[PDB]
Amino acid sequence: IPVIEPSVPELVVKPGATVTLRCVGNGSVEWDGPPSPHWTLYSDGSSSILSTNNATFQNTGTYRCTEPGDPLGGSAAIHLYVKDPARPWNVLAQEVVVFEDQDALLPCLLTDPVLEAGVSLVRVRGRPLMRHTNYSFSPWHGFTIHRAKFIQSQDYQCSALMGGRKVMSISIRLKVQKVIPGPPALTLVPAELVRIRAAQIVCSASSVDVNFDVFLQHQNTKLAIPQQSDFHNNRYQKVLTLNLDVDFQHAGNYSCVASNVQGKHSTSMFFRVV
Amino acid sequence: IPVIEPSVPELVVKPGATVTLRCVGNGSVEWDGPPSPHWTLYSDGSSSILSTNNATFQNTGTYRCTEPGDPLGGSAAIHLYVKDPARPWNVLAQEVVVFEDQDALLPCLLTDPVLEAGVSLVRVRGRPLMRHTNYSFSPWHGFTIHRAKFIQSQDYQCSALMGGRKVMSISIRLKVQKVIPGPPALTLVPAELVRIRGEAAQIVCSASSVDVNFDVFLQHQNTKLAIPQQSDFHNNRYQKVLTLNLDQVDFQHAGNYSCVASNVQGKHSTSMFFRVV
Amino acid sequence: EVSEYCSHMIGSGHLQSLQRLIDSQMETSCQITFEFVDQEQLKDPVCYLKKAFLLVQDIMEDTMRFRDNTPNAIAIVQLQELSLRLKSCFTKDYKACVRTFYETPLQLLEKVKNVFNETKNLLDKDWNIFSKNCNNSFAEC
Amino acid sequence: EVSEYCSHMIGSGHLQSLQRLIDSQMETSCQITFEFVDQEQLKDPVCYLKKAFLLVQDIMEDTMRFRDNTPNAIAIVQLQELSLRLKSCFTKDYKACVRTFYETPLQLLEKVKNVFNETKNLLDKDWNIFSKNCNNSFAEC
Ligand SMILES: *[C@@H]1O[C@H](CO[C@@H]2O[C@@H](C)[C@@H](O)[C@@H](O)[C@@H]2O)[C@@H](O[C@@H]2O[C@H](CO)[C@H](O)[C@H](O[C@]3(C(=O)O)C[C@H](O)[C@@H](NC(C)=O)[C@H]([C@H](O)[C@H](O)CO)O3)[C@H]2O)[C@H](O)[C@H]1NC(C)=O
Ligand SMILES: *[C@@H]1O[C@H](CO[C@@H]2O[C@@H](C)[C@@H](O)[C@@H](O)[C@@H]2O)[C@@H](O[C@@H]2O[C@H](CO)[C@H](O)[C@H](O[C@]3(C(=O)O)C[C@H](O)[C@@H](NC(C)=O)[C@H]([C@H](O)[C@H](O)CO)O3)[C@H]2O)[C@H](O)[C@H]1NC(C)=O
Ligand SMILES: *[C@@H]1O[C@H](CO)[C@@H](O[C@@H]2O[C@H](CO)[C@H](O)[C@H](O[C@]3(C(=O)O)C[C@H](O)[C@@H](NC(C)=O)[C@H]([C@H](O)[C@H](O)CO)O3)[C@H]2O)[C@H](O)[C@H]1NC(C)=O
Ligand SMILES: *[C@@H]1O[C@H](CO)[C@@H](O[C@@H]2O[C@H](CO)[C@H](O)[C@H](O[C@]3(C(=O)O)C[C@H](O)[C@@H](NC(C)=O)[C@H]([C@H](O)[C@H](O)CO)O3)[C@H]2O)[C@H](O)[C@H]1NC(C)=O
Ligand SMILES: *[C@@H]1O[C@H](CO)[C@@H](O[C@@H]2O[C@H](CO)[C@H](O)[C@H](O)[C@H]2O)[C@H](O)[C@H]1NC(C)=O
Ligand SMILES: *[C@@H]1O[C@H](CO)[C@@H](O)[C@H](O)[C@H]1NC(C)=O
Ligand SMILES: *[C@@H]1O[C@H](CO)[C@@H](O)[C@H](O)[C@H]1NC(C)=O
Ligand SMILES: *[C@@H]1O[C@H](CO)[C@@H](O)[C@H](O)[C@H]1NC(C)=O
Repeated sequence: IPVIEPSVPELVVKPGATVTLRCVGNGSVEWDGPPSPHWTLYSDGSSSILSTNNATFQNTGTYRCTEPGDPLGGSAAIHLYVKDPARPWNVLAQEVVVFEDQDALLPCLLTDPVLEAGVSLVRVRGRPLMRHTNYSFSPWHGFTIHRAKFIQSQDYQCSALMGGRKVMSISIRLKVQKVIPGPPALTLVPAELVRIRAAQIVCSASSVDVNFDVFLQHQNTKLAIPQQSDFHNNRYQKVLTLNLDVDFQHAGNYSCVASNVQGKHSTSMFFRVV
Repeated sequence: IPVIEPSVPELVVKPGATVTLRCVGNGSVEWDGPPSPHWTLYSDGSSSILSTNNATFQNTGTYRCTEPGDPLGGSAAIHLYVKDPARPWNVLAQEVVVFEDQDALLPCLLTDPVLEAGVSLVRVRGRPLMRHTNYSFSPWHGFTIHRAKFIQSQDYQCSALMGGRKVMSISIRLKVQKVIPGPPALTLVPAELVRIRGEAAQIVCSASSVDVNFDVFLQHQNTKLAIPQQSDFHNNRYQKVLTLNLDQVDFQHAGNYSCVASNVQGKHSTSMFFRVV
Repeated sequence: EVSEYCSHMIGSGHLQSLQRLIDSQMETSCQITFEFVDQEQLKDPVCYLKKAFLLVQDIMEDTMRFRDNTPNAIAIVQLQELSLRLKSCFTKDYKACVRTFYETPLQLLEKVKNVFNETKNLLDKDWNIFSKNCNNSFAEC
Repeated sequence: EVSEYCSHMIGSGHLQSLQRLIDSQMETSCQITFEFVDQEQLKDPVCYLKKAFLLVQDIMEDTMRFRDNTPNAIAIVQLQELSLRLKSCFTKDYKACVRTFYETPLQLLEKVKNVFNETKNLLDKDWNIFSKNCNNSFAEC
């Protein structure tokens, strides 16, 4: 495992301060951390050095050192705080995407750890968090919304209490996605049919999301049927109803096929004319 | 049928007027009408005469003449209006009782027929009628509320429009009663039951009526059991349920369980059999 | 004559219907004016409910209006029919000794629910409680 | 992200939930204050709905509050999820051009229902209607 000097878990500096992070391994090592300005990098065979003369709030975050080519070597980390009196937040990302019932980390890094007792998570335009929003805060990482829900897909802001006034971070958009298992669930009925030269064929598909197609095709030439669409039991339905008030040219292989961002699904039946 | 003179369907007079109603048939005849003051009665063998010198608003109503010695001979009628400028209403009764879905006549007699174009039925203290109150008016009889409901059991007033101001009759209390068909409806389950001694069993005696005033008890043979009954109001009906729980049955628990319920109508009974193997 | 069935008359089903009606209402800051019995002038629990029961009748007619054939509308009707039956438990007297309120619809509903609930409680303890003359109680107003 | 699935998105089930929510509300004279688009400044049907849809979001959070796990509360949640889905169908650029209202809760509900209903109607005719720039429309305010 590589070794970082200074051997301290974290540093707290003022804007303008000089910071020098040095890492040493057996083989070549490399630093990763916040995409930030004014960093100079010195590297040779066994060691690598990050250094800046003008440390800024954007430099706030965890700096991790690893030795590539050593497998299972592990990493070493150090956290930098640049306590800008004007800028309490270093936002790493303005967009976050997760699925429902996952934790959602909003990566606003606090630039001064003593502020933690007076921080909160809010929405843009001063609106309050959605009802029953389960969340917690870590200085090194930011706010984590626990077991995220679709309803919580909002634009957020990190609030820091400095001299009475609450100072906001830049907005962070959270996308919570419904866990869509696969292609739309099909129901084509009847499975078998045979008539003398009336009949009914209903192609249906249903998913928790609206963004999905469904088509009924005779053979490989799709038919133009207006689809009835309704939302029930927290699910979207899309039904193609074919009415033949029949003949030999109507017989054949009716395939009911529905697609979405997941993929395409298909079910089919046979229609005979005697 | 007896004959009334004057041969007119109705009369309209002022307070103070003299009114004389004469009836004639073959044999004794009799007048009936509003219980009212100042009426003098002259009667003889084939004729009878009502007469007053001081006609008042209370004299307003239908006066019917019948010949009690003729069976099926019929009656003759005439209606009197005494148009008191102060008293538009002659109320015959301050209490009326009917059953649900019956017409309910509130007998406020209008003392002046020209007033009809501007009469209404209202509730006391200025309250408006209940919602969806179907009603109509007849000058000779009063307001009839059609297909009366329990909810309409209220104190009413007859409104007459005279010189801008609405003039009220004395209050009339209407009682609408729920039609209780018969004894409480029973549901005893299970109809059949058989258990092994030591096992468990349950017998629930239940009864339900629109009214709360009804008893229900469950009896083993003819010796009634002491079971605490749960009582609740649901689906606009009162329920009273006796629940028998025997966690540890035996041979003496077997027998003729009768579920019987009573009310002012009568008593209803249903039963089942319990076997122990 | 005041029955022994003065209890068993206000069922739990009645209270559930009220609760569902309350739970269905939108939580809003709007206030409505209505006449109701003053707790200050009537600290007496038995005489408070007596005066309250008379007043809830007008409340349900004037304020608690719902669309025809809706679940809440049906509930109100039943509560009104319930109150007619309850008349034979409350002995007659004579107005006044009451005050104007200005509260949210939910708060008004809570008052009415409290009236029905406590009346059921008291009748369960003794069904002949509300057959007392509160003319003396109605004097100190 | 606008798509051909802008239709089929506002189902009749949504409108039923709204109607049931409306039908459950007590008819009261109380008025509530809220911010909403002025029909006078926006006679344009397409640009009216555009401005309204944004405002309905704040209405459902601030005003349309119901007890947890009640049928109405669930209905509101669904309408809110619906509105998230209806996003990316409405193109928008830079508040204001609106007026304060003082109406009954039922009237507010009718406005919101009308917003959802008419939006469904238009999207059925053409799903790409609300992708027009109303910056010019928002000028005359
Ligand atoms: C420490 O860093 C300062 C900031 O450098 C910038 O900010 C960091 C976070 C990075 O984004 C980096 O890439 C940037 O260059 C050094 O620059 C001086 O710092 C001030 C703020 O403290 C300001 O940024 C100065 O730049 C200007 C500018 O934005 O160009 C100079 C302009 O003349 C001036 N406006 C006009 C029209 O005159 C603006 C405005 O004053 C601000 O934009 C609004 O207040 O500032 C920048 O030169 C700083 O030199 C360095 N200290 C050292 C090396 O000792
Ligand atoms: C026609 O009848 C009038 C009323 O006859 C009485 O009233 C009817 C309804 C029956 O109850 C009957 O049994 C009664 O005898 C004759 O006299 C006067 O008419 C008015 C009309 O309504 C009234 O009935 C008179 O009684 C009062 C009154 O209202 O004037 C009752 C009052 O309480 C009383 N005091 C008041 C007005 O404050 C007054 C007098 O002041 C009393 O002396 C009280 O000290 O009397 C009733 O006497 C009427 O005379 C007769 N017509 C003819 C031509 O005979
Ligand atoms: C109604 O129409 C559809 C569409 O024509 C029919 O589906 C066809 O049925 C076939 C049954 O043997 C195959 O499932 C076929 O799918 C393919 C494929 O995905 O490519 C067709 C290929 O020709 C076939 N390849 C070979 C070499 O035979 C391929 C193959 O089975 C797999 O690669 C092996 O795993 O399958 C499909 O298009 C319906 O059957 C028809 N009737 C009914 C009643 O549904
Ligand atoms: C033991 O349980 C049985 C059922 O498991 C009960 O039977 C029925 O109970 C009814 C009361 O709830 C009646 O008493 C009914 O009486 C009869 C009868 O016993 O014969 C029914 C007969 O149908 C009827 N005769 C006809 C027309 O067939 C007969 C008759 O009308 C007169 O009642 C005779 O005087 O009445 C009965 O079958 C028992 O009640 C219950 N207890 C006992 C002690 O048997
Ligand atoms: C919020 O998320 C928490 C995830 O760590 C979760 O944790 C639980 O907290 C409970 C109190 O709310 C309780 O004390 C548990 O033993 C603990 O595991 C918590 O359940 C979540 N909150 C809600 C309301 O679901
Ligand atoms: C350093 O790496 C070399 C080459 O893999 C290896 O031979 C040597 O043993 C390593 N030394 C230590 C101290 O890990
Ligand atoms: C007496 O009454 C009888 C009824 O049977 C009738 O036929 C007859 O004409 C009457 N006579 C007189 C004088 O009224
Ligand atoms: C009112 O009475 C008329 C009489 O026929 C009847 O048609 C109507 O249904 C009644 N009640 C209603 C529905 O208002």
